[PDB]
Formats: sequence, C-alpha cells, structure tokens
Amino acid sequence: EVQLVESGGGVVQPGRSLRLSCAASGFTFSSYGMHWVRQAPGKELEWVAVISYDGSIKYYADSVKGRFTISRDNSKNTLYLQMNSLRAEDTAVYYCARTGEPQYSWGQGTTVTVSSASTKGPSVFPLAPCESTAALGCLVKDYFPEPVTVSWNSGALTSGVHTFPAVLQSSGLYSLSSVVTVPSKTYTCNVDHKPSNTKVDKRVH
Amino acid sequence: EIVLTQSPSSLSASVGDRVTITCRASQGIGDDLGWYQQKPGKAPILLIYGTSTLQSGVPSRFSGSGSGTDFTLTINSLQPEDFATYYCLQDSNYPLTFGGGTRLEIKRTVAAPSVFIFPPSDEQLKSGTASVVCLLNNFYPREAKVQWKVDNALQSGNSQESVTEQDSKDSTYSLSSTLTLSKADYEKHKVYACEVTHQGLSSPVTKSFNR
Ligand code: NA
Repeated sequence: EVQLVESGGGVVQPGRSLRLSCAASGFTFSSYGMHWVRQAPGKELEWVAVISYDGSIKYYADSVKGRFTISRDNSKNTLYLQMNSLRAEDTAVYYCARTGEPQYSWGQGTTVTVSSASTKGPSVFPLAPCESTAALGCLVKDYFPEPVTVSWNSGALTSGVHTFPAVLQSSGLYSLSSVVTVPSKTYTCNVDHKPSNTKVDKRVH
Repeated sequence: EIVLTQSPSSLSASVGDRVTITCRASQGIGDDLGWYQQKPGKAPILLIYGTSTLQSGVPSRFSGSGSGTDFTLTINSLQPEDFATYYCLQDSNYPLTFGGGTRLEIKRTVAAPSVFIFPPSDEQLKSGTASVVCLLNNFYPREAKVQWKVDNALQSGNSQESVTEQDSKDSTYSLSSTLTLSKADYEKHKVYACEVTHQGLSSPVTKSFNR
C-alpha cells in the first residue's frame, strides 16, 4: 500500500530553520513527482512546492519562495522541505503528497509551530456558578504548546463532557475549558500536558 | 493566482439526502479541478479529479460535473460517513489553489442552548487575572451570538469563543465565550452578564452574577 510518513515537525523559533522529511514506501518513489501542502489552523489547504521525479524542476508558492527549498533523495525514498527564516504565518500541518501523470496521495502530515513561547504547564482553575441540570468545568489556562487532554473522574465520567478546542491567547500561550453538565457527588477533572510532563487533578465544588 | 470560490462554507443535510457543492474559478481552468474530503485530524482524500473522473474506490454516489469556470460536486444518498469537509482543487497552473471548503453537517431539529456563566475562581484572582466563562451547551443550529455586558457596558475585543465539533450523538454544538480582564479591572465592577441569542430561544437569555 502507498505510504507517506512526514516527520520533523515541532516548535521552532521565528527566524530559525527547520527540515521536514517525508518517507515514502509501497511504490517506485523515483518515478513520481511530489508536492508539499500545508494546512494552517482553521484554514484550507495551501500548496507549498513541487519537485519532479528526478529533482531537476522545482516550483514554490510565492509566500515561501526564497525561503523554502524542496529536495528529494530517490536512493532513500525520502522527500525533503528545508524551511528557512520561519514566520508565524508558517505555522500549519505540513502534508506530503504524491502526484501522477490516484492523482494525489497524501500522508498524515507533521505539525510545525513557529513561536517564541517556552514550554509551560497549564494553570487549572475550577468553573463553578455564582433548576435541574447543573454545569461544572475546568479552565486550563496559559500552557504551551499543544496539546492537553482532559478527563473527568479519571475517565469514569464521559457523558455530557465538552472539552473545547484551545484558543491562542495574545500572550502566545494556549487556553481551553472543559465542562460537563450533571443532574442537580464528587467531580474532578484530570488535565494532562505531555510537553511539560504535567499531570493535574482538580476537584470542583 | 487562480482563485477558487467554493459555496457554501457550511451545509446541513440528512442521511439519504442529495447534496450539491459549488466551486468557481476566477479564470478558465479547463477540466483540471478535483474534489477532496477531509475529517478532523485526518489527511485529505481525493474523491474526484478531472472534473468528473471518480478516483478508485470512491463510492459511486460521488460525482463531479461542469467545465470551464463553474464546477459542482454532487453526493446522492448521503451516508453517515460522508459528513465531513470538502474542498475543490485546481492544478491547471501554478500555484495550485484550493477552495474555501464546505463543512457538511448533520441536519437536526432546532435545540436551544443551556446557558451557564462561571465567575473567576479565587485561585486565579490571586494571580492578577480574571476569566469569566459563558457556556452554550448543546444547541442547534451552530450560529449563535454571545454579548458580554459589565455593569451594562457592552464589552468588545476582550473575549474569545471556542466551538466544538458537531456531537456524534445528538448532533448539537457547544460554545464557550471567555471574558478576560485583569484583577484591577475586574474588581471595579459588580454585575457580569452574558446574553445569548439563538433561534431556539423565543428571546435572548441573560445569565449573570453579582461579584
Ligand atoms: Na478554548
């Protein structure tokens, strides 16, 4: 089966350089051209660059021309994207796509985040009010980078739970809330932030 | 570049329905337009290319038509797995360009939101920041309006909203609005009110508290 596995994504400071790679398997890599396509948060796909099967012809999107370089190693079945002078606008999921002349076959992509933020664990605050159904939650504030996972009562509570997508705050840190409605018992949200090795249990009263 | 205008940005349908999604090029692109399907956290999958040529394995309920500048995606008899986001794609020239996308959501009866307001925790106040959270729980359709009033003073530019994906059980959405103030600004006002406008409510509902 056709396989494309992007890697190399991560958090990179603005102005730094990063190298994305794409491992291809299941087909004759040296016989196909390859594209790079990215998906900024909340936006549609944006084409980035293309490269012929032998690597002699390279075209770039205007927004990345002069900064990005596309290359390939047919002996390694690996496609590359060298990103220089990275900007905040360059944050996105970078996809690897094969073309033919299945018109386009895509990998799962790798995430690139351009930010000056330092890895930071989240602050967990309770959400309590001050009628049958009631509502409680947790405010996971000022953490970086994505993601965080939130359970309730160690996973014993799932019905009625809503963990909202994080929003990017002016400070460069992320913040989200997790809420659950209950019939008007102990309630504890469990916050997990892998990047900082932070694990927090907070009861709500 | 060749700009693709996709319509509509979202669409409501039911299983078994027939769906039509439109995409217009700012200039002639012949028949070099395809259609992509994507779901949250998944890579796009090509469904149709060459205007009308259905890619191997794609169900026959998918079909493309039109040539020149206007292009259409049609899905006969929707299936539960078909609810996702669709994009048109053109590779006639460089750069390759994509449409805005169309989020195809499950249509459902109108459901008013449950509204809750949470004051800022005392723990957070010790830090110098105050977050007031307003919750719109399980409502439909997705469109809603939340207005923050602090002592009857309409707030602007100091809140962020977050919407969940359409629920897989009841097909509703949920939304959070967060008013962010500093400890100083917050302690200088008494009543914090969240007014929610939704077509499931006979009139807007206001949840509030006195600090
Ligand atoms: Na959020």
